[PDB]
Amino acid sequence: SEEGPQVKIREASKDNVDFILSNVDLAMANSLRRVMIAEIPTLAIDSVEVETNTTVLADEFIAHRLGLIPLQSMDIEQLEYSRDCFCEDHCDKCSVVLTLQAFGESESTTNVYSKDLVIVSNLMGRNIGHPIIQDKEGNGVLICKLRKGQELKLTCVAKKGIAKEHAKWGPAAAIEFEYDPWNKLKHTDYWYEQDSAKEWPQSKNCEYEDPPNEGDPFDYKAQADTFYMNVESVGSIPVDQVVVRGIDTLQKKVASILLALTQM
Amino acid sequence: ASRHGQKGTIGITYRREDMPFTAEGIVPDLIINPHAIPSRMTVAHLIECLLSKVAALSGNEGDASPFTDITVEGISKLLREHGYQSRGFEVMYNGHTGKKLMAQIFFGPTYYQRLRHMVDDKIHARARGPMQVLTRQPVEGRSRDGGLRFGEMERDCMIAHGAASFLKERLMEASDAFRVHICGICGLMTVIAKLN
Amino acid sequence: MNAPDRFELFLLGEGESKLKIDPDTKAPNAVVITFEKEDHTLGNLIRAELLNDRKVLFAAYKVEHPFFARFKLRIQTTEGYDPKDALKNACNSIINKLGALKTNFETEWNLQTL
Amino acid sequence: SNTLFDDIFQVSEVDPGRYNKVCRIEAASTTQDQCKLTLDINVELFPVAAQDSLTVTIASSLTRSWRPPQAGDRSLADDYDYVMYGTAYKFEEVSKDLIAVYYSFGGLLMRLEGNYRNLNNLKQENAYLLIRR
Amino acid sequence: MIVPVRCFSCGKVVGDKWESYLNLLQEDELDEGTALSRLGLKRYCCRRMILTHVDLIEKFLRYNP
Amino acid sequence: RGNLMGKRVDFSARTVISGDPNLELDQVGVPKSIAKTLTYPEVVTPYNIDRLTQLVRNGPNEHPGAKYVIRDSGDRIDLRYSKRAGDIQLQYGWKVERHIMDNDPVLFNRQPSLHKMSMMAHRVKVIPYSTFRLNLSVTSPYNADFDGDEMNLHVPQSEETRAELSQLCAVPLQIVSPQSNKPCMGIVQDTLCGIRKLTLRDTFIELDQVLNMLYWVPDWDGVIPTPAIIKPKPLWSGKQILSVAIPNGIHLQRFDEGTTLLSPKDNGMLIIDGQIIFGVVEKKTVGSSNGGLIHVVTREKGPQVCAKLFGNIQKVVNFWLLHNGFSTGIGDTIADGPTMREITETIAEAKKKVLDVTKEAQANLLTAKHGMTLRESFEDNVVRFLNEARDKAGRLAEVNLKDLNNVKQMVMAGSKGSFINIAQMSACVGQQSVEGKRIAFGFVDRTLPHFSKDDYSPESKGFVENSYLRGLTPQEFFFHAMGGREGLIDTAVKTAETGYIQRRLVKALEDIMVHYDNTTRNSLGNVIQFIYGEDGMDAAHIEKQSLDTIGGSDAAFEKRYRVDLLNTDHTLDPSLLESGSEILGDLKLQVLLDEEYKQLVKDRKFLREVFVDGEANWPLPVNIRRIIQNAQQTFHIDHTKPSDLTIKDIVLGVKDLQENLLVLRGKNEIIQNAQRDAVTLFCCLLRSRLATRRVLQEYRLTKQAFDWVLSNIEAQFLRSVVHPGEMVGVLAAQSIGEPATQMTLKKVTSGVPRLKEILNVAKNMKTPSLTVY
Amino acid sequence: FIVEDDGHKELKVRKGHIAKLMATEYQDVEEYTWSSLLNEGLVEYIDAEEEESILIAMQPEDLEPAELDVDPAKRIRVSHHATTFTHCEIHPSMILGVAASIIPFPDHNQSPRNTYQSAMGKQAMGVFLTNYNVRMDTMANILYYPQKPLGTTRAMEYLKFRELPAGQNAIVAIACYSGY
Amino acid sequence: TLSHLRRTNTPIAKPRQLHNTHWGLVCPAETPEGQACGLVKNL
Amino acid sequence: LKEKAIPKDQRATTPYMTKYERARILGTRALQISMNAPVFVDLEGETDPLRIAMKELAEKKIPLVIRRYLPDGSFEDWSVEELIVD
Amino acid sequence: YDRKVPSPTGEYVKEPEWVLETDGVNLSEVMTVPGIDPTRIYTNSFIDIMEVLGIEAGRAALYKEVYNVIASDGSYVNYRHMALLVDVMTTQGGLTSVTRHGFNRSNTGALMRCSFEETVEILFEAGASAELDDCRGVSENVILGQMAPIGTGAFDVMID
RNA sequence: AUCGAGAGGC
Ligand SMILES: [Mg+2]
Ligand SMILES: [Zn+2]
Ligand SMILES: [Zn+2]
Ligand SMILES: [Zn+2]
Repeated sequence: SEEGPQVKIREASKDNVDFILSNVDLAMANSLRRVMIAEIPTLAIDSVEVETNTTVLADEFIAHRLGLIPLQSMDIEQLEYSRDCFCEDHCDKCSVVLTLQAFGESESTTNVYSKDLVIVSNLMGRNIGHPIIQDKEGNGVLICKLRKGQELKLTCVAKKGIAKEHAKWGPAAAIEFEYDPWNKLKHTDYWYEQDSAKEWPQSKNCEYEDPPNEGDPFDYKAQADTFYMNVESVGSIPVDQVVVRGIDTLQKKVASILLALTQM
Repeated sequence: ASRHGQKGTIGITYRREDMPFTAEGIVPDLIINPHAIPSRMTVAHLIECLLSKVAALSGNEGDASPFTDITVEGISKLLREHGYQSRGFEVMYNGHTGKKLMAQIFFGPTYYQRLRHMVDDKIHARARGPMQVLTRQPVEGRSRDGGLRFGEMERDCMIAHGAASFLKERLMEASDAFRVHICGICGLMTVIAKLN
Repeated sequence: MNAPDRFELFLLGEGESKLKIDPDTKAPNAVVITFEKEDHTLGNLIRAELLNDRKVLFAAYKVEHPFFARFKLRIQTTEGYDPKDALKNACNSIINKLGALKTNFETEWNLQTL
Repeated sequence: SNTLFDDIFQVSEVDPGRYNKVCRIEAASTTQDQCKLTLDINVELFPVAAQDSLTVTIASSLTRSWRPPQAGDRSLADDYDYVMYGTAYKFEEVSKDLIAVYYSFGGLLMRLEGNYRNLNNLKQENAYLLIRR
Repeated sequence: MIVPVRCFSCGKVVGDKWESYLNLLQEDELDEGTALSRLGLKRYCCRRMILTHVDLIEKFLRYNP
Repeated sequence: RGNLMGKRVDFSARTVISGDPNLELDQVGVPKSIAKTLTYPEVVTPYNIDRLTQLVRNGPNEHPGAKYVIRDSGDRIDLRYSKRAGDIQLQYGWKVERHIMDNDPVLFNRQPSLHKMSMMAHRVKVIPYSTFRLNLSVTSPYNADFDGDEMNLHVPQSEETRAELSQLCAVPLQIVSPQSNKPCMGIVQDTLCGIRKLTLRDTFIELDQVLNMLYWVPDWDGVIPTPAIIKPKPLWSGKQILSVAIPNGIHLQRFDEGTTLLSPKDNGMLIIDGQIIFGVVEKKTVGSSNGGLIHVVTREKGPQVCAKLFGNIQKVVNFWLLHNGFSTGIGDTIADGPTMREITETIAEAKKKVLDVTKEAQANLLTAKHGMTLRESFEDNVVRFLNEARDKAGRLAEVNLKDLNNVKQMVMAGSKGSFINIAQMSACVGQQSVEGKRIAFGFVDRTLPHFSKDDYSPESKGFVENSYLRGLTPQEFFFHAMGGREGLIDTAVKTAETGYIQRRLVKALEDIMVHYDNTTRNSLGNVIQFIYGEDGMDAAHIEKQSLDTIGGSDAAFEKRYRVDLLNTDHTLDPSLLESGSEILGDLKLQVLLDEEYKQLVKDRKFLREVFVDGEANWPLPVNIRRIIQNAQQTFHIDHTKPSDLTIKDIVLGVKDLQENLLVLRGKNEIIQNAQRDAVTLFCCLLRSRLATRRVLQEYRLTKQAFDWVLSNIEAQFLRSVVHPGEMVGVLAAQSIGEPATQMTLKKVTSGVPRLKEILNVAKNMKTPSLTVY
Repeated sequence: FIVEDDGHKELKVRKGHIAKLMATEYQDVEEYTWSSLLNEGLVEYIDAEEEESILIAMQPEDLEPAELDVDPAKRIRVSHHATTFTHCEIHPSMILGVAASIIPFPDHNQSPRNTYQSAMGKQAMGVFLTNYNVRMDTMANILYYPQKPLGTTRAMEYLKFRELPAGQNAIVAIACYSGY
Repeated sequence: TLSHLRRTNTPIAKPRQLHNTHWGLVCPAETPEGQACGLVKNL
Repeated sequence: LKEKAIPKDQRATTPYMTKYERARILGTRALQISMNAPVFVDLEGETDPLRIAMKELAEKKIPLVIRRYLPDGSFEDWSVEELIVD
Repeated sequence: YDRKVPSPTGEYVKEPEWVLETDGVNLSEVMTVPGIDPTRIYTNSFIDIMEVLGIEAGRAALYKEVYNVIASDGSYVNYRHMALLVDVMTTQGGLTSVTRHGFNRSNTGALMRCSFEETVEILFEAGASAELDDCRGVSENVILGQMAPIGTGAFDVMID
């Protein structure tokens, strides 16, 4: 295939992908994973204006929860950042507005779910702002629980966001990184009471690579270009799109550096 | 502060990418220095991290009740069943480098308690402020917006430094400077002086 | 209260030049480049590709403080080689490697069935 | 210019020491009674043996920044496996007309005996130590 | 007071799992670890966010106002 | 007392302090809100109107702003309220209250003010977050910790006041303590730990890391160090990059244990010209104590170079340490099973010995120490057995514990850790002590209601076999609780007593300063000391050195110091001096040599008289050895070449140098006598240090090198003399006070109670004692 | 507890009585009470002056006649070595305070640090009561997401600390990172 | 709140020091820090 | 006592300026610079009054008299140019 | 003691010396007994040493005792500070306590004495005494608010 | 204000 880094995927899932990166400098791999945590843009609620708060949870608490709730962001690149946009507060191109008013007539406490929550603003033909529910019941993440006789009315303005600006906007929760599983590079020195082999379990990634023969001397020159990584998705952006967007966003930062150099 | 003796203020907040990461990807919500532990001699903080890791993987609450016979070897054996290291040292990679850290680092679940003391309530600064009338000195307290007391001990430290002008300013111009007129013939400030 | 907002660390402000170039003192082909509103992620990769290049004698990346996202890179090159030229070649090479990896991953994922 | 001193040394003992990467080397001059040597070497970088004859060389050359090696410009200063750069910590005389030479390279120490190479050894700090298998 | 949305370390959403997890442990008399495994919260931080959490919301609900 | 000695002060701020590695030691991180609050009046000057007009335009809320503008008339102008703030013009002679700006002097103080070192001037840095920032080294003089300690900052309000804080109260100036002849501040915690781990020969640095560390040093030569290993792979020692950190021209030699030049143990240090030849960096080289690298750099290069060196070492070592990482861990406290069994049998044998001594006590067949009650003697023996058992168990644990485990790594580095700490966590806590006793029977004949009556066994009396790791018996825990409770009560009591003491000492000694005559007098003028310190010299710049004439064989002193031109063996060898061939015979030069030897003999007898111990090392004004080493490197002295210097010229130059150093000016016979007395010991040291045979043999000395040594000794002595006007009494009171706060308390009154009885003339003595010889 | 001769001296309480206590406990028939235990005479109330005349054992298990490989990790316990014991302490942990019962392992830690934590826990944030939102106290601080501790003392169930926790089970790493 | 509700205050021959008589009735380790340490105890 | 002049030849005081003396001289000259009093020495690249006072001292351009005092009260007057700075 | 004395050759060797330690001190009687070197004998209480041997010996003993206090902790303070304290007590012929009575009785100053203790009683007795304060003292000048003739204030500055 | 109590940092 393509010259340079080559990726063989061990396992696939909508939530997670397991792949092997080959002919990759570790600097770029760690840079990529940090980009996936931070640089990838995703839309979560930035403004919450509540009309009525009968529920015991305070508005700050509920608003933080609402910001945490995942919102679909496949077309978020089509969406323009509110700071980049021209409208004074919110327009349809930059923001997606989600309203929710729940009152509990039931004596039994009525749940408030992410699937309850509905969109006011026009979609404009893009897959943006839909709350994601992986629940088998389809019930959303419960924002609040309502006693009988309690009503909560809120408006949410969700904007494009950066994980470095707030943690909700990060698409991926856990990235698993493995390199030098046999410790041939010996970048780490093990702490063992009697024997290192007993003290530390063998890795699965360890068994993929060949075992080091005890007789061969350590080679200083070798630098590990083979890594074992896994990516887990919240679902606001699909896994493959998250890793491709990590690659693309790193490219965008490098290209920004280059164009700034040309302007200089 | 932990449920054991050691307490700390947070010196910095670090983003998850910056923080060291295990193969599992778990980032510590908190990082403590290894050096305090030996002088404190609080083994139980370490034991609590180990037991809480074992309990989190087991789903069964760990009993820390005092004078109950426990084996740190036994808890480490349960951790071994989980595959996590018996010592609880977890191999970590530094966030910026992506390089494996040369020394494996202790990683555990530890109960920690938010203390009542918070910086914003403590921080008071006054360049100029309200003055108590009789002393002509500054008022006392942050609510008063008053200046901090210059210690006599602090004054002695400044005399040891030997800087007379700074002490003179802190002692008169910064606090209760006053102009008086005194008669030489009285020897006492009997004079009453109309400048107009 | 006192703390600066996260977006300011995220995005450039007050007309900050994204890159500032200052000639290094006491070194002929060395230059210090200040990257503003940039993180360790980009810097380590630029440095690694500079180190891969034979012509560049020196390349190191330092951040003055975790509070402020300013990243400083110093480049010392072969005589007759522009440090900026080396930096541009390294950056472009980074981009080619990223593109090749993305194409390989996309082909593999299409091969992946789930 | 030229190598200051050249010798062939047979190592009687290799002591692992407290350090794993670095072991100490106790050797006597091959065919020569006067030179004794104590060395600090990295066994991971160079395999060592309890008995071994290793060619030992010291060279002044082959305020300059270390230039990363490009195979074209680099003429190998040696085919020797091991090269270290060191500064002498002390030049002393164990007995009159019996000079002892002490060279420290990166905190890795070296001891040499004898007079016949005292003119070969110089006060100048720079030295390049060359071990051939 | 309420189930946290996400594990603070990972960021993986845990709010959806709580009600189903309570059911799971009730119906099967499940040990909490097995129920967490069914939830998929393999990381012990998500597991801590579920196990250590207590819903004080019900007590506030019990209050008539 | 409340108001006049101590005032609430304007321009005072206080905040929780968190320490910052990337912030330099001299500067204090100052919150942006605090810097905005605090104002410094600046009078407008043709150079300052431009920037100041910009600041006034920026306004009170903007950090480079002004809160108020003062007219030449003086009516206040409040910037936020006035309409004028946008359109103001600053006429000449109008003050502007600048917002506190970076690199401005302020005073940072910790409320316990045991020391003038505890309150020092710092350069303003402006930080975004709210916590006051500080360096890690500067914690030690302040005795502050980041766990919620709150510190106070005071802003100078005049140019003279700023000048005073910058010229006297600055951190670099107070680096070397006047008292204890040691620098106050040293590299602490991870840095210190890291530095040792960096200096291990096993530790090696790769070229990418080498380049990043070289970059990390704020000032770098730009010349990559030649790799320690070249041919197998480019490798650099951690000592090599560390040497890049050490300032050039610095030489340090020290042997904690007897070090072969080969140094297989790597104990001790040799550094030449800022490049470390051998050793693993430990605490004492990098510590606050005298003979540390801080002291040497501070004296040779000045204070600012030392502070910058502090910063650079912190940066490089912290970067390295982050790459390697550190973690205390449970397993470090955990010890091997075989060693643990040996520990348990140690406890068992101690228990059997205690039972045997108890049985002998029961039999009434006993040996009574004179003046000790038989129970008292029995108690002393049992307590000693338990103490030895605990210490032996700790030693077995220390041998068992690997070099790799991080608790021992901290101890080797000198990071936080104690042998008792390792012992108590690993093997045995020890025997609890209340009121200098084993645990008493509060219940009649029972220490605890569970324990049977009249049991004097260690378990009843509270000795804890178990370690902290092992877990404690409930009885053991209660006994430990009693001991700790007594300790806490004692701590608070000590604080109160020490505060009252320190105040008494300061109030007593506050009046005394060194006057211009060098007599230490109060305001009335009663002379406490005719010359301060009985040498007429400053407490700083004095470092302990060895006097060569004291000690050793008399014949050995003759061989080292005596050259007789007439006897062939006695005469200096012609290889040593060019004049050597002409120095045979030459009887007049020889009578001068005999005179110098007679003076050395008189000095040796005088030193033998001053100290019956005659210990070699005492505090001395100028370190000759450093000057000699700096001369050898500076003049590139080669040992083969015979010295240019005339023997007569060496002897006459030494005498001239003695004539050169004057503690007291002018010629008065009493003043001249006091001056000879003041420099008697210093001259003795100088004569020992510069012997004609030694000047020619021990080090080869060109004539110019000897003259430079003489001039440097003169200049250093003149710098070492006490500055007139220094307040000796307050500093002395604080000098007793801060150790006294740090002081923690066969039987004698000791510690704080003893100090109490000493300080107030006490009719009673808790422990009178007469020594009979 | 009370210990008297059975035969071989035995603790007055018996397993069947504990089973009746557990039967009263699961109900939330015959009702069995601590007051009922006292009326039974199985447990006595002891003053300090009365404590001087008694001999007591920390463990009921110690009392049963003892006449074996031992794991090294378990703490060395001195054999009680006493033939007569009037009573047996209910549990060692009952000597502790509420704040000490909060402390995870005071047995494995130095006592002054335990004292400091006992002082600090009162300062620590939590939910003081459920009526807080109804209540109007001058100052109140309540954690967003209180988490029950992972390692809990048995006494904590009587403390209601698990029901109303005052801390978060934070993931903690012990490491040196950038010197902060 | 619970700890405050169970407090002992002794107004004030070694009261501060933990007593063998204190065992099983008073907490071994709970006391105000610094001043009046052991003067006030928790049951 | 009164007009207790100490002879210029017959002066016994440290030739070196006391650190406090130099600090006070720098502070006074820096006030004069803040006062915009004329500065004799040429000024290059520094606006700060303290830098100007230090440069004047190194040049020895500052004319000032430091009067050393004694417990008797007799006064010695030393010109700033005379005192040695080190 | 295992003390150390010069050898015949000149090297410092160590000889053990038998020494007695007494619970009580009666120094005047103790020095005038057979079998003891009068010079070597020391009393831990400096007061008996001062009465027997004069004031300078008492000062030396006082400094030795303070030195023992600092040395038991292992701490070191430079000899001049401890010395200055001992000299302060010694310069008055009778030993003067650091406590209020010894420090206040010294007729030097008025506001230092009042600043330590018995402020108002000292002011009363000073008004009865008509004490005139030189105001030279540091404390007195702090009350006055004038700059003390201390450090920077010690030397006056005049035009050239 | 005054008085008291509590807490922090040693
Ligand atoms: Mg603290
Ligand atoms: Zn818009
Ligand atoms: Zn009048
Ligand atoms: Zn998680």
